[PDB]
Amino acid sequence: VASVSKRIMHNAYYYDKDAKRVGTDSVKRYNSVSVLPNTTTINGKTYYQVVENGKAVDKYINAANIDGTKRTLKHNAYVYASSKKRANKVVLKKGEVVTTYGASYTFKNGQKYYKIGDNTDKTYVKVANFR
Repeated sequence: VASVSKRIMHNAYYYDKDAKRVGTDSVKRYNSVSVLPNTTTINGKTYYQVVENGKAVDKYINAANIDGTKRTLKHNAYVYASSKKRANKVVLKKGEVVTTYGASYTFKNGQKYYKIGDNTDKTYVKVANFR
């Protein structure tokens, strides 16, 4: 079957066609998985169907961990590499659209951050700056 390599942008569990998790393992960022090119919808959410050993299997990865999610900033936001370290001097402005990858991360400061940027760089934005 036709397969395409997709980079995992956020630690992703495997799910079956019933939105229930498959196994205890998880594919870690930023590794690559082979999936079907066209996407599918489970419970309204977008998924990729995993291809293993040349055949499609009952394993699905949430597309938010591959394609991400286009979000709009409601505040001006800095780009962070950790809780206290700034990643650069980029200042994202209110109204700009940014793609975030996967569920938010809780840093050690207690606040929650979104991984941004289609790359492997430690670039995070506070969730409180979105919606």
